[PDB]
Amino acid sequence: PMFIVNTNVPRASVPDGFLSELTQQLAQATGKPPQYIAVHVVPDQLMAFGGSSEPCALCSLHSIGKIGGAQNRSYSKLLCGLLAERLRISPDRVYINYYDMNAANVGWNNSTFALEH
Amino acid sequence: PMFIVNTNVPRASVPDGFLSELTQQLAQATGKPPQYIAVHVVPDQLMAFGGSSEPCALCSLHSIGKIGGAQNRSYSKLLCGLLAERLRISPDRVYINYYDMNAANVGWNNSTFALEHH
Amino acid sequence: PMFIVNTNVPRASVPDGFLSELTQQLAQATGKPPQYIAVHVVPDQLMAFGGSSEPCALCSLHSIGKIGGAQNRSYSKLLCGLLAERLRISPDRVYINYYDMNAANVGWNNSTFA
Ligand SMILES: *[C@@H](c1ccccn1)c1ccc2cccnc2c1O
Ligand SMILES: *[C@@H](c1ccccn1)c1ccc2cccnc2c1O
Ligand SMILES: *[C@@H](c1ccccn1)c1ccc2cccnc2c1O
Repeated sequence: PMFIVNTNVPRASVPDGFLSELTQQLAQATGKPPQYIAVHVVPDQLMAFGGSSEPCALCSLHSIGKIGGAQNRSYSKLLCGLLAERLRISPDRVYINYYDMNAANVGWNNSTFALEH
Repeated sequence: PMFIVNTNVPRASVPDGFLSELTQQLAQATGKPPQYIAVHVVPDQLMAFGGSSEPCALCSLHSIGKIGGAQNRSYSKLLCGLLAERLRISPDRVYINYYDMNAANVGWNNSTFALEHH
Repeated sequence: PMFIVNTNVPRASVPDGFLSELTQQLAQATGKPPQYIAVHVVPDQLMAFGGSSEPCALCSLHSIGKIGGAQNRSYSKLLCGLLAERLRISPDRVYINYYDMNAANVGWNNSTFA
């Protein structure tokens, strides 16, 4: 699993511990070992939501499996909660694109996760 | 709808009201209220297009529906037009990836846009 | 084809020639003319991989076709090879998302490739 957050919130406002909290919470949420989890935070972005330059975020979560209706609503509650508490971004100014990646379409360590054929 | 532009054009070359213009134009183009539209511009990027570092852009438009052959051609004419006029990027050095997102796969406001089933 | 690499490796550590080597190797690997190839490198990123902030990379390759099981394994060997040699990133700290794009969903020059 990998989570990316792009935000107009200033770098200075990103608290110590943020990447590690994302990593651990996502491991728990996805039921996957933390060794697998990648996180990427991009502050100071030139972006608008609803035409307003108030704090907002555009995010993505890629996962091989564990993507779907109820699971995604749970990820959204978790991730919006963290963005609100840690970056002071209103949940209704966040978009998260979820991608259910096929194992054959994810590269890692000189190969992919399709090892069967 | 959300539109992202990554470009090697300098931050100083990005017009002041550029984000607002994109928001309004995309609202009109998508038929959606501006309150839904998100825009994101990333200048000063290290990029090459065709092996050259002349001004270029790599973009994406995500939308739940309203994505398809004819519509995408219309989006491309609109968005390339804006990038050329405002950022002075030639249309043949722009790529735009279009994504038709399922409502269940777009998160917003503590949930997603799949509110119908459990 | 277009390739994006986001990494926490410092800008100064990106060698002269890197974008051009990526362009050339991707042209060769995808079979597409180098005039098509777009490459984008984003250094100095705030990232963690497995909870650690040692060098890592999150990448994507979008292509109209030329995406598939064996082809993607070959792209991964090629691209991880380059990231290891040029940016000193361990291949096991790299993820690459592959996208097989429909030509109608790729805009260019005021239109699409459909
Ligand atoms: C998460 C992930 C999904 C897509 C792109 C990057 N990361 C992830 C990472 C590693 C494995 C290994 C085996 C099975 N599943 C995953 C996975 O979902
Ligand atoms: C645009 C959009 C699509 C995908 C990801 C982010 N933004 C968008 C936003 C909100 C709604 C709500 C209801 C129906 N459609 C959309 C929509 O296309
Ligand atoms: C590579 C590509 C794929 C998706 C998005 C951006 N670039 C690429 C570029 C142009 C053409 C034209 C005709 C056929 N195929 C491609 C292509 O794979």
